[PDB]
Formats: sequence, structure tokens, C-alpha cells
Amino acid sequence: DRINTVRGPITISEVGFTLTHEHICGSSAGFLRAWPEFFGSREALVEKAVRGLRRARAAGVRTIVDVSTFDLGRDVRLLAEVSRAADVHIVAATGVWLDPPLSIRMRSVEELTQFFLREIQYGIEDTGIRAGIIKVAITGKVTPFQELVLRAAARASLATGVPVITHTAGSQRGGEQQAAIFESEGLSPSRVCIGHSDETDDLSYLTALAARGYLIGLDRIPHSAIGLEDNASATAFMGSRSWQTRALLIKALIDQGYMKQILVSNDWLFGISSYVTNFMDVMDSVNPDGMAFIPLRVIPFLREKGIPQETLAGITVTNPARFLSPTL
Amino acid sequence: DRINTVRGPITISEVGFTLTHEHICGSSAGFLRAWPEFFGSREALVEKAVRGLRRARAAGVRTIVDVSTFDLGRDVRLLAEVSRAADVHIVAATGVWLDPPLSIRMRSVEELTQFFLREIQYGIEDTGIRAGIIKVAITGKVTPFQELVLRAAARASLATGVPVITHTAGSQRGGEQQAAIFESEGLSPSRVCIGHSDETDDLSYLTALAARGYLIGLDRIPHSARSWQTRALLIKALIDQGYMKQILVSNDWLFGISSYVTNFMDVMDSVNPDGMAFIPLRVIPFLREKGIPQETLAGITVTNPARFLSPTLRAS
Ligand SMILES: [Cl-]
Ligand SMILES: [Cl-]
Ligand SMILES: [Gd+3]
Repeated sequence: DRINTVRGPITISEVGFTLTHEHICGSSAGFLRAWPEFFGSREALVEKAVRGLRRARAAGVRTIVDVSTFDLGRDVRLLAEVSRAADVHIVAATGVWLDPPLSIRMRSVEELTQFFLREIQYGIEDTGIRAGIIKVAITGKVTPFQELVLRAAARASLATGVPVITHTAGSQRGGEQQAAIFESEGLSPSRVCIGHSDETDDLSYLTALAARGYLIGLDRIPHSAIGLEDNASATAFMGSRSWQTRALLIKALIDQGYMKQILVSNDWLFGISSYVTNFMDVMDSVNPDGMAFIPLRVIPFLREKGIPQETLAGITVTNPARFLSPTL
Repeated sequence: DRINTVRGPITISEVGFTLTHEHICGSSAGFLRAWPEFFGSREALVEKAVRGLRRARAAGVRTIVDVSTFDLGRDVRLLAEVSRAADVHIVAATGVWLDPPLSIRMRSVEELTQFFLREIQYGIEDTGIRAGIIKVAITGKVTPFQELVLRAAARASLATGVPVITHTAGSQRGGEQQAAIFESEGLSPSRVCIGHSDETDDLSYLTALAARGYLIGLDRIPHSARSWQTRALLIKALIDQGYMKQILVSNDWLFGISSYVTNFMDVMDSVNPDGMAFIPLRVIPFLREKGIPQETLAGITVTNPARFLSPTLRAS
């Protein structure tokens, strides 16, 4: 019914303009607590995230989905502190990303299902903060362990109504292999977002998934290493396609009649330790607008290309609310 | 020169009989906090650890070294609670084991040095508990990343005087690889224990390391599950070569484990019900029956660990 946030449950009407694929910090389990000075200090990270989220709020953002899992270093007390000080809703996540420690990757599908249910139904750690989404990541061809994760995600979603968001690393696609596993578990496509789908220009691929009822996450819009060709780490992380090319996939799916299947986001963050040192400075140099990039740059761009305001409000308000509202 | 424990600094005279390579829990960073029910509950893990440490204390143990690193799920607040309840000193560790997350394995040698120094000089997380040892694990062939870890460990040891303990996973030898890297950095062998050394029968290899000044960690004795007596006889063999001062003995035990198959703890407990008391209850009497004097046993279990753990920036 209602949606669980790091400040507690909110009604669908309170969700508002939502960014569906974000993070406060991209890290590893326990790392922010063990080496906060990697980020300058915990206090500096909080300050930067609060300033950044307040800017996004000024630009109209009301809710973000922090898809950070246990193994991406999710620190729900950090999310709570930042959500409260920025006065922006944050939905927390369960699931498994691409760096599970042994205590996770040795677990069975039944064990993973119980872990996800604990975080959704009881709370994360000892905080009582409950997850409102399940995040899964796969590599190219689904590994045996990643199939266990996808199946446990489907089983937790069916038990709680909470949605699933995915992405594929190092491959421009992946959604068709994921969708096959999800449907083999009886999961409705309307509970699944195929994330980072703006990494490809394969419109046939995107349209076919949308036509099955999947949500299409065009959610890395500002990521572009154009101009940073001499930084190989930036190219591998952000790609060589312009943000306008990513944004025009939004227009293309609208033009095909699938406005209701689109979710949009920046895939931003305010600190990152899981990649090369000081990569946050590289991303900040490419997109000083941070999480405000979507409302400030992409929305007017799509308006200039003729998309009605009503259609954009449906994509940024109505679709995420339908997605996040628990449904089974 | 005092030794840092999870309850603060203690003097050498308080260290007593020490188990130099142990764990309370073998896990992953953040896992005990995120899924305590995997262990039944946090309270159940505490109660089991306290009973196990009280049993070891009644067999004479006064200090354990918990060599669990960040990536093995070290929870220093758990260690502190168990140490207080059982009245057994616990020395905590920094370093890197075999499962570093991206935030660790993307780091440079200079960054890893700073991380170890933070945990030794300032404290672990926000607790003020300082590490008293650096643990490094490697695999058969040292990987490029493992070499960075070994060099960072040497640099942190040289800056603080705390010792380093290492082992090689998947090869009965391998100490030569670490020794060459450590010496290239200027680290004294007297600051280094080559652990899991009871996993080889090649006594010539252990003797050659002992002759270079390394400490020999005969610390997986009950993991035979090869008999434990044959492993324990390596202790007598090294004594008879004249290297009693270079021997450290332990169990490499723990009271919960999540980093392998589910219920592996039950397998472990079935083969060694003595837990951490295996060394004092089985190995020490066995060596005494084989004619090792009391004074030599006390040297190995009291004098050697205190010499090893006492921060020493300059070797004799
Ligand atoms: Cl992610
Ligand atoms: Cl270890
Ligand atoms: Gd061990």
C-alpha cells in the first residue's frame, strides 16, 4: 500500500517527482564506517550529499531511490541523516550488486530470499528501516550465482509486492535473459525495471521489453566521457555517448506509445570508493548539476523537442509511484 | 611497548599464555550487523564465544589474538563484549584476508598503508580500539594485489612496531614468497610469523625460515580432520633443531563462520569439541609426554607471544 522510506512510510501522493536509480555513496559493506577519511570524513560526505540533494529539491525532486545494496556499502543511517536534513524522501534497497562477499555468495536461493525478506519486512541491520525496492546486478551472461539472486528477488517481490530493479554490467543489454528468469518465477513484468537501458541504442530491444510491461530505466543520462577521451577509467564507466543521445531514447519510447513504461534518473552519487580513487571528481567535472541534471537539463531538452509537459510529469511522477507502490 | 587489546593497553606481564592465531567469528564486513540471524542471533554468538573463551581460560589461556581483518568481518565491539565477559584479553587485527571488497582491492600500496595505520594508530571504526597485529593472507602464487598488501603491511609494521602474521592458502609452502617481499621492504624477520606452517611436513623448509629469524606459526593443529599428533610433532622437531624461541602455537578456531558453507561451524565443532582449548588440553600434554620440559612449553606459549606482540620498531 504505502511506500517505505528511510524516514518511515509515505503515501503515494507524497512521492512526487522521483529519481528512480540513485545512490548517496557507492562503496563496500562496512567501508564507510572503517575508513571514513577515504571520503575526507563522514561529516564532509554528509555535507556534500545534503547540499546536492537540496539542489535537486529546489529543482523539483521530491523522492530518490537509493539502490545501494549491502555489498555496495549501503549505510542506511547515512541515508536517514541525509534524507532528514535535505527533506527529500529516500527509498532504501535490498538485493545483491556485483561485489558480494563470501558470506553472501556462498548462500542458497532460499537463504538469499530470507535475507531480502528480512530487510523488506523487518528492517535493515538494527534500525527498523525497511527496504522499498530490490536491486540486482548481472554481468553479460547471467552467472549461476546471479541466477540465484534473480530468483530470490522474484520470490521476495511476490511475497511483499516490492519492485525489482536490475542492470547488466559490461553489456549494452541483458534484459531478455533477466526477464526469462523473472517470468519463470511468476513475477509480473510490471514489478521489474530493466535499469541502465539507456546504455544501448537498440530501440527494437527496448520496445519489445516495454511492450511486455517491463519498466525501462533510462537512468544514466548525464554519464558521458565525451571530452575525457584521455581518461580510460572515465570512458569505461560513463561511455562515449552524449547525454542528449541517452535522453532521446526517452523521446523514442514516448513516440512508440510506451510513455507509461519509462523511468528516468541520473545514476549519481556523492562519494564512491568501489572504483578508482578520486573518480567522484571526474563525475563532478562532467555533471556539476549532480542529481539536479534530470529536472534542470533533460526535462527542458525534451520540452524543446516537443514532448508535452503532461507526458513528462507522467514519466517523473506517475510512473515511479505506480512502480514503487507495493503490488502483488 | 605495551600491547593494545580490545579493552585497552596491557603490560607484557599481563599477556600470559597466548593463542596467537584465533577468531571469534569468520565472516564478511558488515555481515554480522546485517544478518545476525544467520548465527541464530548476535546474543547466541556472544554466549557461545564467552563459554568457549571461559573454557580456554580455565585451561590456562589468558590472551588470544583475533587475526580477523576488515574483510573477514571483524566486529571489534563483539570482541570487546566477549573479552570482558570471559576475562580473556583479545588483540585485534588490521590487514587484508582473501575476500577484499572493491573498496579495498582497488587501492594502491600507499592507500593500504594509510588504512592499516589508521587501524593501528587511531582506532578501528569509531571505537578507539587499536589493532595490535597485521594479518595478510595470500594464495599459492602471490598476486599483484597481494604483493601490494604485503608491502603495505611491512610499511605499517615499520612505522608502528606491530608484528605481521601471514599464511598461504592452497600450498603447503609459500613462506619464501612473503619473506622475499618483506625483506625487500626492510622488515625484520623477527616481526613476522609465517602461519599455517603445520600444513607442511617439509621440516627443512621450516628450519630454514626459522634460521633466518622468522617465527613459525604452527597454528592449525586441530584442523587435521594426517593426524594432529603428526602436526604437533613438528613443534618437537623445531625445538630439537634449536628454534624453540621461533615457535608460535594456536588452534585457528572460531565460534561462528559465514564465509563458507552453511553449518560448517557444526562440522568444525564435531571434529574438535575442545575448541580453543585444544592446544592446552591436548597438544601441551602430548608434548610433555614426549619429553618436552615445562620451561620450554612455557617459553613457547608465554615468552614467545609476548616478544612477538610487544611493539618493537628496531630488531636486535
Ligand atoms: Cl548500482
Ligand atoms: Cl585468517
Ligand atoms: Gd584463520
